[PDB]
Amino acid sequence: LRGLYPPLAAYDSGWLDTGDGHRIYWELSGNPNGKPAVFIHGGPGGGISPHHRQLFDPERYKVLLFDQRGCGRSRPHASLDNNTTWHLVADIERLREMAGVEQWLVFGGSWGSTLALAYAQTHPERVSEMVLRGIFTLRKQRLHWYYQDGASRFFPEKWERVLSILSDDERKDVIAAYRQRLTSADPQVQLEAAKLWSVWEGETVTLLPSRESASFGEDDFALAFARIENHYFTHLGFLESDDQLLRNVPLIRHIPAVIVHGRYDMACQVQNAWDLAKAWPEAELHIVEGAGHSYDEPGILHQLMIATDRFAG
Ligand SMILES: CNCC(=O)c1nnc(C(C)(C)C)o1
Repeated sequence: LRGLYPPLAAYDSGWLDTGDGHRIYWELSGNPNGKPAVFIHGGPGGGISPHHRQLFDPERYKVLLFDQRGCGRSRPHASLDNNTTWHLVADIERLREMAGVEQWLVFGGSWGSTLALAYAQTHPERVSEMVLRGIFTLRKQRLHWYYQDGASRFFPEKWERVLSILSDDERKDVIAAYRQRLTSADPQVQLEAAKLWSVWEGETVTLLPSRESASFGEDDFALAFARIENHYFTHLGFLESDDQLLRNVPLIRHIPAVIVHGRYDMACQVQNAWDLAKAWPEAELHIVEGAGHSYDEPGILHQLMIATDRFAG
């Protein structure tokens, strides 16, 4: 099974001012002359990690990675002002011009696949190929499954904790209920809800439980992760339609793509990958048996490495 390339430092980085109150962190890694690529992290509000650099051949790829508005090293931290899908799409173009790339490969998993599609459908001309994982299209059915009733039936003992702070009436709409707490004037109230919401996801993203899931509880990370995720979901990803992303696939069918999705991905159901593949015949679909949601699930990682090497030779 293929694994990550060895660790390496970014050869350059900085902060880009959006002009509307955001200074977003970015970093360039790999080969300054290599094939251009951009990494879209998940969440939203997930942030990048040094390991994401190791997802591409160090000598064949010029990888630009960045923290989306409000998370990671991007300032202001946990900010919900001017934080929408369309601003992020704008930011990607901005970052593209700066790095001086004419066209690049878009790599994105989970929310990253969502923003990748929105971006690709908005600027088809700028995408050479796409490597998508754990498809998430933001349909209400997708949000209901993960935050109202669905995954809850596979992890009832964990879902009981998420509901613990809610009154019986609030339980009918968990997203809305958490939205109030996450936007409370009391930071202690915000953090309590933020931790619960983040750990729920941290513990259901892998096939088997891992200690790693506890890092989703760190105050600063949890706070921005929850606020931003909940923000985007509260507004249905800022899409015109429930199925806008599937409805506009015609605009990118001509683009080479690979779709990797764990059979037992509990955050995003395989159904999403199947629906996408049905509308996108050209795309190469890979349903990884025995795998969960996370990019580092042995079987999912294997297909991603093979996918990136393939597009680079
Ligand atoms: C509903 N939130 C799922 C999501 O977009 C997400 N959370 N973590 C990830 C990565 C696997 C990309 C780290 O994606």
